[PDB]
Amino acid sequence: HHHHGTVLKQLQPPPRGPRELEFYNMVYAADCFDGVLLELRKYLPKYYGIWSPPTAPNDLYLKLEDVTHKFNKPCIMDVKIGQKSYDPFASSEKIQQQVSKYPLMEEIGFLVLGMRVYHVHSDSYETENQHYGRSLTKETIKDGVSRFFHNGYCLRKDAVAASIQKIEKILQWFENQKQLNFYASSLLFVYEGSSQAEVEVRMIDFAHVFPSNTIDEGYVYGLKHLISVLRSILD
Repeated sequence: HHHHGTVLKQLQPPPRGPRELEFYNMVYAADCFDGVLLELRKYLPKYYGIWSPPTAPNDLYLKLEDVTHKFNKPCIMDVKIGQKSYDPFASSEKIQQQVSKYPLMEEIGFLVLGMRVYHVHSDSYETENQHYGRSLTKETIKDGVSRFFHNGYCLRKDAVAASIQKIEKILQWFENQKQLNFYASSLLFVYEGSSQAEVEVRMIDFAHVFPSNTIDEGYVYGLKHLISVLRSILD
């Protein structure tokens, strides 16, 4: 999610930092017997608690499972999900800056934040940053996403596109019934860029999750368009 066998997720200034920590403590509480939340655990990084560096005791980090472990040369893609990349409490100025960062969000329903794709054609990593995904359009999005699945010179990993789509359909089913709204959240995609399919699809960024009434339509929208783009990549 950020730094550091775990990964250290740096918590953001209040109110964002306390919100993400509340969320994690909520789904991972020991007395949690809410089936929706317990089911949610499947799609998240494992959470091991908080951590401060001895020099900054007021500086808080989440201890998170590093899901790119188990993988030899992992390919990773970060995808923000939804039609808004802002929560309902954002001011007008925030909303304009978020909308102006990617105006097609409203229509495509997801945004590609970054990729790192292992090329066996070169034993090197190809990287895409913020501005690649902020440039894809209705017309280029289908190729844009398929860039992530070009594993070297040979296979364009259909088996990986297929695994991806099954796991995320399962997140589609959870969100098809729930009590929580996710703004500016993302999915993390990992697959194996060589060998030692097997893929990871995890939900990750949680500083803007809110109690809901009720079904999160912006998120089901974005999920649905992403399964669309991934289905047609499979054909």
